[PDB]
Amino acid sequence: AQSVPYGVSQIKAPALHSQGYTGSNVKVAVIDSGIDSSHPDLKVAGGASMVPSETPNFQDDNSHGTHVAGTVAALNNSIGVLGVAPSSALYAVKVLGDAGSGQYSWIINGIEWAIANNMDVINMSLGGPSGSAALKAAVDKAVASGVVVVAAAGNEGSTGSSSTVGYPGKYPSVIAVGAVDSSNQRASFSSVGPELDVMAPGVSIQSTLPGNKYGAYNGTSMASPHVAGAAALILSKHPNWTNTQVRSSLQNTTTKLGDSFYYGKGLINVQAAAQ
Repeated sequence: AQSVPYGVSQIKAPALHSQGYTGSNVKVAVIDSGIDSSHPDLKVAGGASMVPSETPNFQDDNSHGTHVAGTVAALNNSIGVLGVAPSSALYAVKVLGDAGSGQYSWIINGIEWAIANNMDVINMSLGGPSGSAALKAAVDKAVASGVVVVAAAGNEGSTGSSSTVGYPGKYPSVIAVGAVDSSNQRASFSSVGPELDVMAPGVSIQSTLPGNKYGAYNGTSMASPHVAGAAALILSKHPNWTNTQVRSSLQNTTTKLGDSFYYGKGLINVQAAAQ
């Protein structure tokens, strides 16, 4: 094998993978239904569950997250696919029960673990319809102490004027992405709103699942793991650049697609706004 998912390939990731930049030094928060330890092409630094039902959380039943985290950084060797930062330290958080949802108390909690546990990169695959001040305190504080968070959203599409963006979404802090294919065109089931801040792939991306193999997800939660990939990896050449900085880094330097409402600002480009 050796195959790589074009997933990134589109953002100029495979690139930096050469110089030596393999997202090393950074820990990434992949808060989701879980990630597999089992998997031959996975390496987990740790984790801790926050909701009492599936309470290792190194067994994932669902694949939302084992898969997400997949695009995050999947072992590089003769095993298949790869991401942005294949050799970052995966932190696996489960705030959901999997094959269902869970409560902001589970969303808010593991995402203060990964921030008050010195996690550099945070990947939040989920979107909520409304959010509180409680969700606004940890997103504001996880962003005020070094962390840079990215969250999903897209699965509600258009509404004319009213925007369809999840929480963490409509707030300033945080950078919510969306899904693109390769045509460099939007996606039907992809969220729009004054908030969209940048855009990545997210459609029929191969990766790894429970059991021992991969499979195909299409959605907007698989896009978020693109950012927070380059994210780890933009902290590669400057283990010492802030949140703020790298914020403008990806955002500062993308490719034009459409209006600041389904398009954001463009696509991910590693070796451009990440230098």
